[PDB]
Amino acid sequence: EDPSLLEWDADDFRIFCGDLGNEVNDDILARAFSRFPSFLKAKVIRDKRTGKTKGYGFVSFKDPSDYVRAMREMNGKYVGSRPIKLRKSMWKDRNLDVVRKKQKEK
Amino acid sequence: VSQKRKYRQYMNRKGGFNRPL
RNA sequence: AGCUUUGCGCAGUGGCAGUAUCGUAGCCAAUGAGGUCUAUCCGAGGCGCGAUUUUGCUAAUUGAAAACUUCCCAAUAGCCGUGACGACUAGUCGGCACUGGCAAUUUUUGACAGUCUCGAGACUG
Repeated sequence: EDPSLLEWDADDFRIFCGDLGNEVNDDILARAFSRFPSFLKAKVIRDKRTGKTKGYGFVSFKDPSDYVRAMREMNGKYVGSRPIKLRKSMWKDRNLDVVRKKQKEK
Repeated sequence: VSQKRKYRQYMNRKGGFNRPL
């Protein structure tokens, strides 16, 4: 368990976006996505010990209604140096995989 | 019996050009 | 008072087919579109252009990798003999240790298994 997933969870929806340039996108994703709707949290997957951006990342959105438009408007849109591919987050943590296992046998 | 074939690393080693044991 | 007709809107439950669905600051059209059975009769859209296999989710496959803040080494975790240490009178006993052994009647490498009768016996191999 990584105590880093408890900063965006506010019943919000986490758009799950890949195809992000390694050399860029440290905060360009936040800059691009701040226009709609307002200030939020946008963080990029950057592994420690190497300073190498793993590319893909999250973005937290207040409302799924706003998320729908954001996805439909930024799906493949040119951000940084690569077009971004957007999908839905999973957050398959222990409290959910236990329920998944319980449902499997049922 | 059979043992996992102990392999080594080629790229991104941060070590000497020669081989470790 | 219930019953009932038509048009429209909203949902639920079913069936059918994907050579067809949709758009029309383009043109023409009940002051008539279109008429190859069918005409002193019939009566509604037609033509041109344009788009084309949505989305969420799930499953399978490819490969080294299909996209989201591990492997390996060393050591630790019963009895009979033997060696010391110790205790008690060459012998006996207790604990510890490890340099051989533990399927041939008294034990720990199996006289067991099947059958039948009303807790108890009989039959067979």
